[PDB]
Amino acid sequence: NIQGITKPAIRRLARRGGVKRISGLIYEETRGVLKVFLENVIRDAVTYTEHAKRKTVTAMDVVYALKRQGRTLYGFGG
Amino acid sequence: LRDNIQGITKPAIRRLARRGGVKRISGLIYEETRGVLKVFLENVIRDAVTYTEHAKRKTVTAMDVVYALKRQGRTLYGFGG
Amino acid sequence: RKESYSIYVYKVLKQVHPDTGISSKAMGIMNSFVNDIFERIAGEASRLAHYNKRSTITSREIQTAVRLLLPGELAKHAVSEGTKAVTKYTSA
Amino acid sequence: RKESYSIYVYKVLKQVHPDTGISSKAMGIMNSFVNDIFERIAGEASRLAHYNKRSTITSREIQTAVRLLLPGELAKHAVSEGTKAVTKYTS
Amino acid sequence: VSRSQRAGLQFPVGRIHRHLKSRTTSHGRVGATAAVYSAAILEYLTAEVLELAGNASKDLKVKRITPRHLQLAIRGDEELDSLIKATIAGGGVIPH
Amino acid sequence: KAVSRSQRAGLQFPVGRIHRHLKSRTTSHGRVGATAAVYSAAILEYLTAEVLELAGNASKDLKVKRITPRHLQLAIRGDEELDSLIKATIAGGGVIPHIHKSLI
Amino acid sequence: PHRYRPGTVALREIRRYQKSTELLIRKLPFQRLVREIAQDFKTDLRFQSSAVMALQEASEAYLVGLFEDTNLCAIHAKRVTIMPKDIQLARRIRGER
Amino acid sequence: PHRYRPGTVALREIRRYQKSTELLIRKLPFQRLVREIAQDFKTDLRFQSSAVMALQEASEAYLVGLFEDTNLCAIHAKRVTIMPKDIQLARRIRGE
DNA sequence: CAGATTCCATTCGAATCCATTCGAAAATGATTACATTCGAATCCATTCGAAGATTCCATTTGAGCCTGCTCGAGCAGGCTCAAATGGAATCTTCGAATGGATTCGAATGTAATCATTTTCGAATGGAT
DNA sequence: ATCCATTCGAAAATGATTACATTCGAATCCATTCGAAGATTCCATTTGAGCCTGCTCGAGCAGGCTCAAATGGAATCTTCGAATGGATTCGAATGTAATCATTTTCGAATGGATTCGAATGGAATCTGATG
Repeated sequence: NIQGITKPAIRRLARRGGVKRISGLIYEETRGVLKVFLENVIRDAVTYTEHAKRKTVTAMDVVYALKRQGRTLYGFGG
Repeated sequence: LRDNIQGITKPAIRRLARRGGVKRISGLIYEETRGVLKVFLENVIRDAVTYTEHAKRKTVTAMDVVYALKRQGRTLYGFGG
Repeated sequence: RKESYSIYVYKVLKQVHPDTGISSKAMGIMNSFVNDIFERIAGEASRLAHYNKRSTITSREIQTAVRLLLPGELAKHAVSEGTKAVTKYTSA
Repeated sequence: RKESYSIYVYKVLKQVHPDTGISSKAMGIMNSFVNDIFERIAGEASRLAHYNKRSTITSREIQTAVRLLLPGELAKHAVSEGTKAVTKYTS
Repeated sequence: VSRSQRAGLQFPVGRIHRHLKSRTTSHGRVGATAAVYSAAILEYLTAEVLELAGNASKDLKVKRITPRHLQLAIRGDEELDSLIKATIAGGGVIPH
Repeated sequence: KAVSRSQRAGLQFPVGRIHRHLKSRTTSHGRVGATAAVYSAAILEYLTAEVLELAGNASKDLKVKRITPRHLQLAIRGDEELDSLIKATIAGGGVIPHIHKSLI
Repeated sequence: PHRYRPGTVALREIRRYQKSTELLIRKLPFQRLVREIAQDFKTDLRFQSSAVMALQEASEAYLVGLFEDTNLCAIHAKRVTIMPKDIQLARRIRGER
Repeated sequence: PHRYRPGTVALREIRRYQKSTELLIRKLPFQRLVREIAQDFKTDLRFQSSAVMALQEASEAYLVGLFEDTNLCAIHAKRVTIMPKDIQLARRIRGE
């Protein structure tokens, strides 16, 4: 399912970042980095969900997990 | 007191670089090091003096420095806590 | 029921820019910003009170928390505004 | 008079290594370490209690707060030790 | 004769007093002029941010305010950039 | 007679003092259970024992009888989890020797 | 036939994707990836739409910042092409490695 | 006359200063610098000795870490000499 | 072959561990309320299935712009030595500043009774 | 054309005023640590100057490899619609944490006796550099 983050999507993100030329081995590295970040955040989101004896992951769990990580986000209830 | 930043000599910077693991050093590194040291010291001393002034005192203690360092994100173990 | 800072943000906006509106998403962002700053100031004031072996929180704690948290040239104006408000409150 | 964690640190050390001593500066470092970890756990537990609109603090809050801020196998082993201690205490 | 009107503000003083009283450890008291100071600080910061965003909107020839304007205003000021390091959902990036 | 709570739990760190310390950090109206202290004491004792064991091994390597901050730094920075947890500065530790291969 | 030199369309794409504010990863693949990752921690989970939206926004911001730092590292070594070593150096200096 | 090729004594000092634990700056010049810097915030201050020593320890640790990052940046560009560009890039990536 | 670094011997001096007096605080026992847990009753809001026009994506080809390797010149940092300098270190005195006690006097919380004030319903004409 | 930002009406929290009761933190005095200012030496550390070598920079070639364009065609998006699953609220009945009053066990500060690492004094290898 990590192969559904295609090559044009990475090209678009790199273009918005300011990159002019891209190598050919960048895509696997980017996929690994994204997977690590996502796992780190979802672990804490699920911990927050489990403490409250719920079965649904809400937006507030994600907001709290991000604020814990040091990546505060504005516009989603906090 | 004037031009006291020149007491951070060139041998001292060379020793800090050696402990950092540096084999060769350019000739213009020393002024950059002095500038960065001055900026760091200014920030920390400003916060420490604020902490001292709040308590209606005239002596700067070790705990004000420890609290300021924890504020900047540079916790230090050994002088209190 | 659910309390928020929408009415006061709208009042301030009508005070500064009398001809401009604001959408919903910008309002949500402003609410988040206000909550964040308030929590920061309150935490710092509690720590300051703890360090000095006090129990009451006064305007000195708030002034020192503002001085510690806000960058320069933003602390001067905030301190002046707070001092003016407190003096006007006491005199009246 | 002031409080410190020196007695218990020395007891644990004599439990682990029965023929190795400690100096006086290492004692200060251990004191600072213990105080830091305690303050972290207490703050996280207070926030967790606040989120769910409850006033009391229980071992559930402490267990969840340990599951955060503790990495890897440290969290598993710490949770095991705490659960064993509580189970022994209540009985 | 409300406290906010006596101090000359728009943000609430009673509500902020109630909020401050609930974050003061155990057996902790809160003065009556801490609320006034806090309200003044919050109102000042809000007015500054709104003024910058409205100036940007007037530059862009629109009437309302969108998260794009807030991101443009915050990223263009050194002090506001230093104070606010969060993510504005819907702003993008500043061209460079 | 009287039996201490740490003896019932089977620990060395104090349960009563930690309970008294926890009760002082609860915001406004806040109660603290009696089994939060047991959990906290167990956690602190476990972490202390782990760090002390690693430091004692590091000291034993160098044929020295006592523990100094140098051994604390060597023990902490050689473990991945302890390095990740503790990011503070140890006054008297120095740096771990390491020279790049390109410089040699 | 008309052709373009390599390097101008790249600048056009840079301007186009820096002037906008939309999202750049498609939604269904990201949703599937998020669910698959989260199934390792607990089985039979449910999500809200806002949770997935927050995760997507955070991920995109993180990747864009990382690519800016990578470009700085590539320029340092007298190149215009970014390689994996630049990503590794940026992540090592930042504190993630 | 006996001479050493350029680069051997450098490795000897690297090992010597990485094996030890003491401080590397003189104490009197640093204390004078601290007092002069603090002169600008409040006149007629007093300092404990522990305050000065804490400041010295923090400063030394900061500089050593910065030099490690600078060496990484210098190795990236296929060099063994460190220059101001490496310091600037290292401080820029760390968000300083 | 001349320099530098790792081993063992010996006496010394700074440093840790054990012993004592006693205050600050922890454990026991009743008595109260306060907060958390255990059943129903709506009723939103997440998951699953279907249809399809279209727009993103994947594959192949051609070629020229970017990167990598070799070579020569020069230039800027390392190494050695003599002369001078400013830190360390060991007392002496003095004076500026905390920190603890005992009264007071300013200021906050608690309890009732109003008299506001903000949040929840639709309703439209207006920037995008 | 279409989505949405500002108004209008009511009702249930919830601030605002008056009157104590009492924590709590200003105002003066007194001790003592503690930091600042002087004075006098060795001796180790810093500062220039000369010499020479190795590392950095720039140029001419060659091979590698990323980008731009055209053709299928596939799979994300939008709309519709049941089935039902799980958060959320409202009551009684419990579980347990707080608050006094005693009694005594425990940990903090001050003294005193080994003892174990911190400077010398060497000897034995290890290694580097020119031949």
